[PDB]
Amino acid sequence: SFEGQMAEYPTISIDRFDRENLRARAYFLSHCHKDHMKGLRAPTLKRRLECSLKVYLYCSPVTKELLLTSPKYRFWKKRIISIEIETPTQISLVDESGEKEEIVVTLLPAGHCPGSVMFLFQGNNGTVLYTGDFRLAQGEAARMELLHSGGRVKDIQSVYLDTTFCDPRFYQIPSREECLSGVLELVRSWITRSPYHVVWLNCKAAYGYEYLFTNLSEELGVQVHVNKLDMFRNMPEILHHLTTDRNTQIHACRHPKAEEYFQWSKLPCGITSRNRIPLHIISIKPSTMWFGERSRKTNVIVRTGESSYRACFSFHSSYSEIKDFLSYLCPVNAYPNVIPVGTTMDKVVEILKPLCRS
Ligand SMILES: [Zn+2]
Ligand SMILES: [Zn+2]
Ligand SMILES: [Zn+2]
Repeated sequence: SFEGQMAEYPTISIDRFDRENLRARAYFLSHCHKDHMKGLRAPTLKRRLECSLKVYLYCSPVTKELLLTSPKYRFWKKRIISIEIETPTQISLVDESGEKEEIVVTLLPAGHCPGSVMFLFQGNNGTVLYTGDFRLAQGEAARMELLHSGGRVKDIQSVYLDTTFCDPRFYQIPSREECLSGVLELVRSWITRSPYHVVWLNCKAAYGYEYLFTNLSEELGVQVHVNKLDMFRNMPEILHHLTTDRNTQIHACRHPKAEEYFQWSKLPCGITSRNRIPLHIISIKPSTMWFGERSRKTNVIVRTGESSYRACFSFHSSYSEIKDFLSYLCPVNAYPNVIPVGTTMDKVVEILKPLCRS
Protein backbone atom coordinates (compact mmCIF):
# COMPACT_ATOMS: atom_id res chain seq x y z
CA SER A 1 0.00 0.00 0.00
CA PHE A 2 0.86 3.66 -0.54
CA GLU A 3 3.14 4.99 2.16
CA GLY A 4 2.11 8.67 2.12
CA GLN A 5 4.55 10.39 -0.22
CA MET A 6 4.57 11.02 -3.92
CA ALA A 7 8.06 11.32 -5.48
CA GLU A 8 7.18 14.67 -7.14
CA TYR A 9 6.17 16.42 -3.88
CA PRO A 10 7.74 14.54 -0.97
CA THR A 11 7.01 17.35 1.57
CA ILE A 12 3.33 16.46 1.51
CA SER A 13 1.83 13.40 3.09
CA ILE A 14 -1.49 11.86 2.03
CA ASP A 15 -3.43 9.10 3.82
CA ARG A 16 -0.46 7.98 5.96
CA PHE A 17 0.85 9.88 8.96
CA ASP A 18 3.55 7.76 10.59
CA ARG A 19 7.26 7.17 9.95
CA GLU A 20 8.63 9.41 7.12
CA ASN A 21 5.31 11.30 7.07
CA LEU A 22 6.07 12.82 10.50
CA ARG A 23 8.17 15.47 8.64
CA ALA A 24 5.41 16.64 6.25
CA ARG A 25 4.94 20.33 5.50
CA ALA A 26 1.24 19.54 4.94
CA TYR A 27 -1.13 16.61 5.44
CA PHE A 28 -4.04 15.42 3.31
CA LEU A 29 -6.81 12.91 4.09
CA SER A 30 -8.84 11.60 1.13
CA HIS A 31 -11.55 9.95 3.27
CA CYS A 32 -12.33 8.64 6.77
CA HIS A 33 -11.43 4.97 6.50
CA LYS A 34 -9.04 3.48 9.07
CA ASP A 35 -6.61 2.09 6.46
CA HIS A 36 -6.04 5.70 5.25
CA MET A 37 -5.65 7.11 8.80
CA LYS A 38 -2.59 5.11 10.03
CA GLY A 39 -0.75 7.30 12.56
CA LEU A 40 -3.32 10.14 12.34
CA ARG A 41 -3.67 10.34 16.14
CA ALA A 42 -0.34 8.81 17.22
CA PRO A 43 1.33 10.51 20.21
CA THR A 44 4.41 11.10 18.04
CA LEU A 45 2.29 13.10 15.56
CA LYS A 46 0.69 15.15 18.39
CA ARG A 47 4.20 15.79 19.74
CA ARG A 48 5.30 16.90 16.29
CA LEU A 49 2.29 19.22 15.80
CA GLU A 50 3.00 21.05 19.09
CA CYS A 51 6.40 22.30 17.78
CA SER A 52 5.61 22.79 14.04
CA LEU A 53 2.68 25.28 14.07
CA LYS A 54 2.22 26.12 10.32
CA VAL A 55 1.42 22.42 9.51
CA TYR A 56 -2.23 21.79 8.51
CA LEU A 57 -4.44 18.86 7.57
CA TYR A 58 -6.45 19.35 4.36
CA CYS A 59 -9.56 17.38 3.37
CA SER A 60 -13.08 17.76 2.04
CA PRO A 61 -15.77 19.51 4.10
CA VAL A 62 -17.53 16.20 4.80
CA THR A 63 -14.27 14.52 5.83
CA LYS A 64 -13.60 17.40 8.29
CA GLU A 65 -17.07 16.98 9.80
CA LEU A 66 -16.79 13.19 10.09
CA LEU A 67 -13.24 13.12 11.43
CA LEU A 68 -14.02 15.62 14.21
CA THR A 69 -17.09 13.75 15.47
CA SER A 70 -14.58 11.32 16.96
CA PRO A 71 -13.34 12.69 20.31
CA LYS A 72 -9.95 11.11 19.59
CA TYR A 73 -9.28 13.33 16.52
CA ARG A 74 -10.57 16.59 18.03
CA PHE A 75 -6.99 17.81 18.65
CA TRP A 76 -6.85 18.35 14.87
CA LYS A 77 -9.66 20.97 15.08
CA LYS A 78 -7.29 23.99 15.19
CA ARG A 79 -5.18 22.68 12.29
CA ILE A 80 -7.74 21.23 9.86
CA ILE A 81 -8.64 23.21 6.69
CA SER A 82 -11.39 21.98 4.42
CA ILE A 83 -11.14 22.66 0.70
CA GLU A 84 -14.29 23.03 -1.36
CA ILE A 85 -14.81 20.40 -4.09
CA GLU A 86 -13.52 21.29 -7.61
CA THR A 87 -12.18 24.61 -6.35
CA PRO A 88 -8.46 24.94 -7.11
CA THR A 89 -6.80 26.13 -3.90
CA GLN A 90 -3.34 27.65 -3.37
CA ILE A 91 -1.43 26.11 -0.48
CA SER A 92 1.89 27.31 0.99
CA LEU A 93 4.38 24.68 2.24
CA VAL A 94 6.88 26.24 4.67
CA ASP A 95 10.22 24.76 5.68
CA GLU A 96 10.30 25.55 9.43
CA SER A 97 14.62 25.97 7.36
CA GLY A 98 14.14 28.89 4.89
CA GLU A 99 12.30 27.26 1.97
CA LYS A 100 8.79 28.13 0.72
CA GLU A 101 6.91 26.06 -1.88
CA GLU A 102 3.51 26.78 -3.41
CA ILE A 103 1.17 24.17 -4.84
CA VAL A 104 -2.39 24.29 -6.16
CA VAL A 105 -4.69 21.47 -5.12
CA THR A 106 -8.06 20.52 -6.57
CA LEU A 107 -10.43 18.05 -4.91
CA LEU A 108 -12.39 15.76 -7.23
CA PRO A 109 -15.17 13.43 -6.08
CA ALA A 110 -14.03 9.79 -5.76
CA GLY A 111 -17.41 7.97 -5.42
CA HIS A 112 -16.10 5.84 -2.54
CA CYS A 113 -17.79 7.14 0.62
CA PRO A 114 -19.09 10.41 2.09
CA GLY A 115 -16.32 13.00 1.81
CA SER A 116 -14.11 10.83 -0.42
CA VAL A 117 -11.98 12.77 -2.87
CA MET A 118 -9.10 12.58 -5.29
CA PHE A 119 -6.36 15.24 -4.98
CA LEU A 120 -4.94 16.81 -8.15
CA PHE A 121 -1.71 18.66 -7.32
CA GLN A 122 -0.17 21.28 -9.59
CA GLY A 123 3.17 22.89 -8.86
CA ASN A 124 6.61 23.51 -10.27
CA ASN A 125 7.48 19.77 -10.46
CA GLY A 126 4.58 18.57 -12.61
CA THR A 127 0.98 17.67 -12.14
CA VAL A 128 0.14 14.59 -10.13
CA LEU A 129 -3.10 12.87 -9.16
CA TYR A 130 -3.67 10.90 -5.95
CA THR A 131 -6.96 9.06 -6.40
CA GLY A 132 -7.50 7.82 -2.84
CA ASP A 133 -10.02 5.01 -3.04
CA PHE A 134 -12.39 5.54 -5.98
CA ARG A 135 -15.25 4.03 -7.93
CA LEU A 136 -15.80 5.96 -11.16
CA ALA A 137 -18.04 4.64 -13.93
CA GLN A 138 -17.03 4.96 -17.60
CA GLY A 139 -17.42 8.62 -18.68
CA GLU A 140 -17.20 10.25 -15.21
CA ALA A 141 -13.53 11.32 -15.43
CA ALA A 142 -14.09 12.84 -18.92
CA ARG A 143 -16.82 15.05 -17.39
CA MET A 144 -14.43 16.44 -14.75
CA GLU A 145 -13.53 19.80 -16.28
CA LEU A 146 -10.62 20.37 -13.87
CA LEU A 147 -8.79 17.31 -15.24
CA HIS A 148 -8.66 19.10 -18.60
CA SER A 149 -6.77 21.92 -20.18
CA GLY A 150 -8.24 23.27 -23.41
CA GLY A 151 -10.27 20.26 -24.53
CA ARG A 152 -7.78 17.46 -23.78
CA VAL A 153 -6.65 15.95 -20.49
CA LYS A 154 -4.00 17.84 -18.48
CA ASP A 155 -0.41 16.59 -18.79
CA ILE A 156 -0.24 14.35 -15.74
CA GLN A 157 3.21 13.25 -14.67
CA SER A 158 2.11 10.58 -12.17
CA VAL A 159 -1.09 8.95 -11.00
CA TYR A 160 -1.13 7.20 -7.60
CA LEU A 161 -4.27 5.10 -7.85
CA ASP A 162 -6.62 2.63 -6.26
CA THR A 163 -5.80 -0.75 -7.74
CA THR A 164 -7.98 -2.85 -5.39
CA PHE A 165 -9.54 -4.75 -8.33
CA CYS A 166 -6.74 -4.22 -10.87
CA ASP A 167 -6.70 -7.80 -12.22
CA PRO A 168 -8.40 -8.95 -15.47
CA ARG A 169 -10.64 -11.40 -13.50
CA PHE A 170 -12.53 -8.42 -12.01
CA TYR A 171 -13.31 -7.13 -15.48
CA GLN A 172 -16.76 -5.61 -14.92
CA ILE A 173 -18.75 -4.75 -11.77
CA PRO A 174 -22.42 -3.73 -11.91
CA SER A 175 -23.03 0.01 -11.57
CA ARG A 176 -23.99 1.82 -8.37
CA GLU A 177 -27.53 2.15 -9.72
CA GLU A 178 -27.92 -1.51 -10.68
CA CYS A 179 -26.67 -2.53 -7.21
CA LEU A 180 -29.09 -0.18 -5.50
CA SER A 181 -32.10 -1.25 -7.60
CA GLY A 182 -31.47 -4.94 -6.86
CA VAL A 183 -31.30 -4.35 -3.08
CA LEU A 184 -34.27 -1.94 -3.23
CA GLU A 185 -36.57 -4.47 -4.89
CA LEU A 186 -35.51 -7.35 -2.64
CA VAL A 187 -36.16 -5.24 0.50
CA ARG A 188 -39.45 -3.89 -0.92
CA SER A 189 -40.69 -7.40 -1.77
CA TRP A 190 -39.98 -8.55 1.82
CA ILE A 191 -41.01 -5.67 4.11
CA THR A 192 -44.31 -5.01 2.27
CA ARG A 193 -45.54 -8.51 3.22
CA SER A 194 -46.38 -7.44 6.79
CA PRO A 195 -45.05 -5.14 9.55
CA TYR A 196 -43.30 -8.26 11.02
CA HIS A 197 -41.12 -8.78 7.94
CA VAL A 198 -37.72 -7.19 8.57
CA VAL A 199 -34.35 -6.98 6.79
CA TRP A 200 -30.86 -7.08 8.28
CA LEU A 201 -28.24 -5.39 6.15
CA ASN A 202 -24.99 -7.09 7.21
CA CYS A 203 -22.46 -4.33 6.46
CA LYS A 204 -18.79 -3.72 7.28
CA ALA A 205 -18.07 -1.21 10.05
CA ALA A 206 -17.14 1.65 7.74
CA TYR A 207 -18.47 4.67 5.92
CA GLY A 208 -19.81 4.10 2.40
CA TYR A 209 -23.19 2.36 2.87
CA GLU A 210 -25.01 5.66 3.53
CA TYR A 211 -26.27 6.16 -0.05
CA LEU A 212 -27.76 2.62 0.17
CA PHE A 213 -29.44 3.40 3.52
CA THR A 214 -30.71 6.80 2.30
CA ASN A 215 -32.20 5.45 -0.96
CA LEU A 216 -33.85 2.48 0.80
CA SER A 217 -35.25 4.88 3.38
CA GLU A 218 -36.36 7.49 0.83
CA GLU A 219 -38.09 4.93 -1.42
CA LEU A 220 -39.73 2.81 1.32
CA GLY A 221 -40.59 5.43 4.00
CA VAL A 222 -38.67 3.59 6.73
CA GLN A 223 -35.62 4.57 8.81
CA VAL A 224 -32.61 2.27 9.08
CA HIS A 225 -31.52 1.00 12.49
CA VAL A 226 -27.85 1.76 13.18
CA ASN A 227 -25.57 1.50 16.22
CA LYS A 228 -24.43 5.15 16.09
CA LEU A 229 -25.60 8.14 14.02
CA ASP A 230 -23.97 11.05 15.94
CA MET A 231 -21.31 11.47 13.23
CA PHE A 232 -24.15 12.71 10.97
CA ARG A 233 -25.49 15.31 13.52
CA ASN A 234 -24.85 18.11 10.96
CA MET A 235 -25.70 16.10 7.81
CA PRO A 236 -29.51 16.28 7.46
CA GLU A 237 -29.86 14.36 4.17
CA ILE A 238 -28.18 11.30 5.84
CA LEU A 239 -29.23 11.72 9.51
CA HIS A 240 -33.04 11.60 9.09
CA HIS A 241 -32.91 8.25 7.22
CA LEU A 242 -31.27 6.57 10.26
CA THR A 243 -32.46 5.72 13.75
CA THR A 244 -31.16 4.23 17.01
CA ASP A 245 -34.62 2.81 17.81
CA ARG A 246 -34.96 -0.97 17.22
CA ASN A 247 -38.62 -0.75 16.12
CA THR A 248 -38.07 -0.61 12.37
CA GLN A 249 -38.22 -2.99 9.39
CA ILE A 250 -34.71 -2.20 8.10
CA HIS A 251 -31.67 -2.82 10.32
CA ALA A 252 -27.98 -2.11 9.75
CA CYS A 253 -26.94 -2.63 13.35
CA ARG A 254 -23.80 -4.59 14.24
CA HIS A 255 -21.93 -6.58 16.86
CA PRO A 256 -19.26 -9.40 17.00
CA LYS A 257 -21.86 -12.24 17.33
CA ALA A 258 -24.34 -10.71 14.79
CA GLU A 259 -24.16 -13.67 12.38
CA GLU A 260 -24.79 -16.21 15.19
CA TYR A 261 -27.78 -14.09 16.34
CA PHE A 262 -29.24 -14.16 12.78
CA GLN A 263 -28.92 -17.98 12.66
CA TRP A 264 -31.10 -18.01 15.83
CA SER A 265 -33.76 -15.62 14.33
CA LYS A 266 -32.40 -12.63 16.26
CA LEU A 267 -31.24 -9.26 14.85
CA PRO A 268 -27.88 -7.92 16.21
CA CYS A 269 -29.80 -5.43 18.39
CA GLY A 270 -31.74 -8.33 20.03
CA ILE A 271 -35.31 -7.78 18.75
CA THR A 272 -36.94 -11.11 17.82
CA SER A 273 -40.68 -10.31 17.99
CA ARG A 274 -43.34 -7.59 18.07
CA ASN A 275 -46.66 -8.18 19.90
CA ARG A 276 -45.15 -11.60 20.60
CA ILE A 277 -45.30 -12.36 16.84
CA PRO A 278 -41.90 -13.58 15.56
CA LEU A 279 -40.21 -11.25 13.13
CA HIS A 280 -39.62 -12.79 9.71
CA ILE A 281 -36.03 -11.83 9.04
CA ILE A 282 -33.88 -11.94 5.93
CA SER A 283 -30.21 -11.04 5.87
CA ILE A 284 -28.65 -9.15 2.99
CA LYS A 285 -24.85 -8.90 2.82
CA PRO A 286 -23.49 -6.27 0.42
CA SER A 287 -20.66 -8.13 -1.31
CA THR A 288 -18.46 -7.36 -4.30
CA MET A 289 -19.45 -9.35 -7.39
CA TRP A 290 -17.98 -9.09 -10.86
CA PHE A 291 -17.95 -10.69 -14.27
CA GLY A 292 -15.22 -11.52 -16.75
CA GLU A 293 -14.38 -9.90 -20.06
CA ARG A 294 -16.01 -12.75 -22.02
CA SER A 295 -18.97 -13.14 -19.62
CA ARG A 296 -22.39 -11.58 -19.16
CA LYS A 297 -23.87 -9.73 -16.15
CA THR A 298 -25.93 -12.02 -13.85
CA ASN A 299 -28.31 -11.15 -11.00
CA VAL A 300 -26.99 -8.64 -8.46
CA ILE A 301 -28.87 -10.70 -5.84
CA VAL A 302 -27.49 -14.14 -4.93
CA ARG A 303 -29.52 -16.31 -2.60
CA THR A 304 -27.41 -18.20 -0.05
CA GLY A 305 -30.11 -19.72 2.18
CA GLU A 306 -33.85 -19.73 2.80
CA SER A 307 -33.42 -16.39 4.60
CA SER A 308 -30.07 -15.05 3.37
CA TYR A 309 -28.77 -13.12 0.39
CA ARG A 310 -25.66 -11.49 -0.97
CA ALA A 311 -26.14 -8.24 -2.90
CA CYS A 312 -23.64 -6.73 -5.35
CA PHE A 313 -21.99 -3.66 -3.86
CA SER A 314 -18.57 -2.18 -4.56
CA PHE A 315 -16.43 0.50 -2.96
CA HIS A 316 -13.82 0.33 -5.77
CA SER A 317 -13.65 0.44 -9.58
CA SER A 318 -13.53 -2.68 -11.71
CA TYR A 319 -10.51 -3.55 -13.80
CA SER A 320 -12.23 -2.19 -16.96
CA GLU A 321 -13.03 1.04 -15.11
CA ILE A 322 -9.40 1.40 -13.89
CA LYS A 323 -8.07 0.83 -17.40
CA ASP A 324 -10.58 3.27 -18.88
CA PHE A 325 -9.67 5.90 -16.25
CA LEU A 326 -5.90 5.52 -16.68
CA SER A 327 -6.16 5.26 -20.49
CA TYR A 328 -7.99 8.58 -20.37
CA LEU A 329 -5.50 10.26 -17.99
CA CYS A 330 -2.55 8.99 -20.06
CA PRO A 331 0.02 9.81 -17.41
CA VAL A 332 3.78 9.34 -17.68
CA ASN A 333 3.71 7.03 -14.63
CA ALA A 334 1.02 5.08 -12.79
CA TYR A 335 1.72 3.76 -9.29
CA PRO A 336 -0.59 1.23 -7.59
CA ASN A 337 -1.81 2.29 -4.12
CA VAL A 338 -2.98 -1.30 -3.34
CA ILE A 339 -1.68 -4.79 -4.20
CA PRO A 340 -4.71 -7.14 -4.61
CA VAL A 341 -4.87 -10.40 -2.57
CA GLY A 342 -3.58 -12.98 -5.08
CA THR A 343 -1.34 -10.73 -7.24
CA THR A 344 2.06 -8.96 -7.09
CA MET A 345 3.17 -5.32 -7.56
CA ASP A 346 4.96 -6.31 -10.80
CA LYS A 347 1.79 -7.88 -12.19
CA VAL A 348 -0.20 -4.68 -11.37
CA VAL A 349 2.48 -2.21 -12.55
CA GLU A 350 2.81 -4.13 -15.84
CA ILE A 351 -0.96 -4.29 -16.39
CA LEU A 352 -0.99 -0.49 -16.29
CA LYS A 353 2.30 0.24 -18.09
CA PRO A 354 0.76 0.01 -21.64
CA LEU A 355 -1.56 2.94 -20.72
CA CYS A 356 1.31 5.22 -19.68
CA ARG A 357 3.72 7.37 -21.60
CA SER A 358 6.73 5.98 -19.76
ZN1 LIG B 1 -11.63 3.44 1.73
ZN1 LIG C 1 -8.83 1.86 1.34
ZN1 LIG D 1 -31.19 -3.44 14.86
